[PDB]
Amino acid sequence: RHRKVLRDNIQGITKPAIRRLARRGGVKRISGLIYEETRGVLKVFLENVIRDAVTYTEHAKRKTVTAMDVVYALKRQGRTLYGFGG
Amino acid sequence: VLRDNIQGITKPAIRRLARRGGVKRISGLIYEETRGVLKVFLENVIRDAVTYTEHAKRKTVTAMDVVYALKRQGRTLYGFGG
Amino acid sequence: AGNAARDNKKTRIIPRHLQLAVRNDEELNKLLGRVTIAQGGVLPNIQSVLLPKKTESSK
Amino acid sequence: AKTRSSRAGLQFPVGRVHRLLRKGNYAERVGAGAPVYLAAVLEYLTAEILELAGNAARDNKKTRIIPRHLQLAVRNDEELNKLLGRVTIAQGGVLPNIQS
Amino acid sequence: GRDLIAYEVKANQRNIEDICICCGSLQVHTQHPLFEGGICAPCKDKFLDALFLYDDDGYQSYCSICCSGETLLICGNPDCTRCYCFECVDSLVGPGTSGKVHAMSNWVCYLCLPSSRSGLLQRRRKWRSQLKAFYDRESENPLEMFETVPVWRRQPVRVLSLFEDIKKELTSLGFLESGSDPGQLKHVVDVTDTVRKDVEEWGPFDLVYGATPPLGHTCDRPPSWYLFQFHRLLQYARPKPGSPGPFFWMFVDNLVLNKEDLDVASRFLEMEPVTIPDVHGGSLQNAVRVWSNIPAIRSRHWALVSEEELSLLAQNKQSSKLAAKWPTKLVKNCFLPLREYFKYFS
Amino acid sequence: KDGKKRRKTRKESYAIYVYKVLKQVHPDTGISSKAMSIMNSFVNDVFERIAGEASRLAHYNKRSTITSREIQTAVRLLLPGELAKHAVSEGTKAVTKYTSAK
Amino acid sequence: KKRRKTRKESYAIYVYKVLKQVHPDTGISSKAMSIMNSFVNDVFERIAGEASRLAHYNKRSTITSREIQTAVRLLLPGELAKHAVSEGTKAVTKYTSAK
Amino acid sequence: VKKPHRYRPGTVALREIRRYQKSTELLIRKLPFQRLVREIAQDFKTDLRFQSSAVMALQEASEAYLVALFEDTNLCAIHAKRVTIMPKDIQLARRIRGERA
Amino acid sequence: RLVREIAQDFKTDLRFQSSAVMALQEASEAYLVALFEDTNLCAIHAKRVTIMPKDIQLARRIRGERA
Ligand SMILES: [Zn+2]
Ligand SMILES: [Zn+2]
Ligand SMILES: [Zn+2]
Repeated sequence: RHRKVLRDNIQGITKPAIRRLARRGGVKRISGLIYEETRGVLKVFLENVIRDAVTYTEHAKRKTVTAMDVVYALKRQGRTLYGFGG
Repeated sequence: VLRDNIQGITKPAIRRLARRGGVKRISGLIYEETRGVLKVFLENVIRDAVTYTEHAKRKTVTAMDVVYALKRQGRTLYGFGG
Repeated sequence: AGNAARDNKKTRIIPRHLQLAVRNDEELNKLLGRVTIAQGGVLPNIQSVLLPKKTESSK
Repeated sequence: AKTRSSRAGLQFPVGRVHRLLRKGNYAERVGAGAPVYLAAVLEYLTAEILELAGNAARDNKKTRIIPRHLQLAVRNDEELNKLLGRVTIAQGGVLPNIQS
Repeated sequence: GRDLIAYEVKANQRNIEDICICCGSLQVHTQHPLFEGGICAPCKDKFLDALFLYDDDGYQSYCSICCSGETLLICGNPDCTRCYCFECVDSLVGPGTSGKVHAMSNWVCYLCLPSSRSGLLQRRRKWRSQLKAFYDRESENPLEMFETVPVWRRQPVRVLSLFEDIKKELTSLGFLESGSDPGQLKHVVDVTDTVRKDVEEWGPFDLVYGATPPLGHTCDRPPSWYLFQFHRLLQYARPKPGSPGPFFWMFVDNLVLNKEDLDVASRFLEMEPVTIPDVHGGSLQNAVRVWSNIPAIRSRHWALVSEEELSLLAQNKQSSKLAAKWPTKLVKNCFLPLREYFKYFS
Repeated sequence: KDGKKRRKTRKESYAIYVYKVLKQVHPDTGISSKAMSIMNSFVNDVFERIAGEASRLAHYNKRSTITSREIQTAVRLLLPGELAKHAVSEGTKAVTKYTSAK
Repeated sequence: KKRRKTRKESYAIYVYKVLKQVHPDTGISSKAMSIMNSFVNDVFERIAGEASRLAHYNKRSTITSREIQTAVRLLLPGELAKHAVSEGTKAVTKYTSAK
Repeated sequence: VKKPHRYRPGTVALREIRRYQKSTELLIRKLPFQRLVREIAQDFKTDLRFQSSAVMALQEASEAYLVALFEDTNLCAIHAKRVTIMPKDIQLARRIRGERA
Repeated sequence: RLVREIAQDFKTDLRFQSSAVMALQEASEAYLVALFEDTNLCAIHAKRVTIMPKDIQLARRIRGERA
């Protein structure tokens, strides 16, 4: 209805963003084909976490995804996040 | 006698386990390395497996203590608990 | 497991059949990834670089 | 009126730990010594991380513990790193460790 | 500028050929293939590419007329595959009609209606031959183009399935009528003793389908046999040269032929294969190569799909062979452009 | 005086207790609210770990009571190395103080 | 034997009947039977613990078929979750409006 | 002319490694990451609504996950006698972690 | 004998069941076979076929078990 379908936002993850995330990771030299693979892996990771979190929102009979549903979705995947309420 | 049971794990035993693991060629320094790692993998289980036996006030380490010590470390083993 | 038993010419499911049944399926392997089945073994899957080249030169 | 926190010489609330054990559907009954023992364990695990975070703050010439100080306090000690190996601390970054 | 192209014709008294009906542009390279009017060069290039591209989600990935991504509606009569955007309908026939069209799934599209004059749309007589000329001028590749079959001059499809049954698929796809068995599909398991006289006796064929065995190697016969017999009976079933009759074919390989047999098949069928991957359940599932002369089938292959990953999947599937169903659903979709050629049974 | 303008449910925390422990180990060091949320989530996380481990230790021996012994075995399982060897001494000292404080 | 009387429950007599409904002539060993018993107990404790967390998150002291439904939608991956939710819903609807 | 000073490819690289290992701010831009989260969420449920703290928690977790993945990717690159990470290294890291499922 | 000698350190005078030692052996051999699978992948990635202690250290460092 009144919702334009967002598209091509995987290219919103820019090349210097993956460059800076490789600088924090300690990487000295990055090849040209890193960036598509990194976008793909980040997309699959967000697919898994949002697939859990939207189901936590579904069972709560809401329409708003909270930070607590993100912390539950990550603590279920064995990645316990702090600073947002356990 | 009371020190060389880590060498009771022999060279053909690690050879057969690496053949099952699909390893074509093994260097001569693998056998000292793996005996280390396996030993650590026993300790992290048995330190837990004795501890359940501590809490149950028993002296026998049952198969259920091994299944619970592996389930605690995310290595759930099947076919030993009823 | 009944399909894996029928492939192996056996009318009784052994834990090798449960091992081949779970690990060949991708959703059951995702479900039982961090799960060891006793007396299973592993999948007969050999990498394509450790085999000798059984080919013939075209020239 | 003497609270169970100062009765055991502890700081964490014995009563809150007691009602969170009774609320969390852990067992049918909850012992009297169990929230005292668990409040003592949580107080020791809090005091060790606050000691290491205060030392990391003093090294950084700061009198406020930021989440970078908790990151450096947990990751530098190996037993706390083994305790929190699958735990991400927000606003933390990583260790300044460069390969040789 | 989409409400202006409905103003340049009525008021300025201009020719539809002198305005790009796609993006509203004033610059016209050529004449539009389906309807009377002009198309700017980038939209022209993209429009040709869009037809080649095949989408699992809908009949057309991008819009037919203007080649937009979103605002896709489905054709009412189930025997038609045309899909148009909401902005084309609003711009051309009038505002607030696209919503009405999308609101029902049984709204007769522009090509199925008796009169093709909606108010700002003009049809072309014998358009497919003009369409072939359109491909000939710029598409740089003369892809196999059989005359389109009108709805009024429509024939019951005569199907010859070799080595694999598709009656379930075509029935689900609406090519074969259920409940009544006049025998418009003949499944023939063994064809070693088929002769031209037999095919002539079986009635004239319009579509001959063949496919390789499933991954469990059910039969102990080399897979090239299916290809070679498919070619032979295919040539037998081709209509007499100098006759306006449609003849479609499709041979489908579920990675059971090596690169030698693959080049052989590509040479006889005189085109490169079409590799189709299936929906990822984490990494990769299965893939299939397809030869055919059916429109928008060659562009179905996805450049992202690598050869080495395909070889690994093939060797993990051949040796493991857990599932042994012919992937009917994988090759089910590829017949979808054929919908405008034969009658559909809902 | 103004009072009870916006009825909001009082979400419990451990913030004032972590503040007390920090003033006991560092008499002049402060702490931000973000790090305070991290320490609150840490106390909740380790509380859930030791309570769930003690619940499994109670269920395994067919006992429906969690005493200090189940918490002690949960601490000996969860805390690696010297952390268990000091936390068990601290907890036993606290239970000995609590039993004989009358 | 009145002091030697302790019957441990299992799932052998049920997994055997499900096997005879799926493969009417294929048998099964006792080691594979214990592996299927441990599998049923594992998945039982997974869905029960996950549904208990999903009840405790929403401050509800009751587990119904909705918590088990969303726990199946979380724990089982891919189409397996969809088929398990379909089978569970069909069995509950058949159970409620029966004799 | 030898006036414009230019560095080596092993100086500014190590300088920015030391710069971005000592920093704690977010490295992915917030609004494109938010649009990516909304786009990925549109496939599961329509007409969703995110709290800002939820998107910040997702961004913290995803950047920490990618930094850990590039650490194992760097170890896989050094093990093959190289200083250049390649998609082989990311595939090997996600294979040894057990995330090819 | 290896399991008994490792168990001598944590407590004196244990007793084991046969099923417990067999369960330890099943889990330990499965762990080592998975470890040699990742070891073989690390050996193939360095353009070699022979595994080395570098490969076992790399596989355990990517599994996050170096503690
Ligand atoms: Zn245009
Ligand atoms: Zn139509
Ligand atoms: Zn359009």
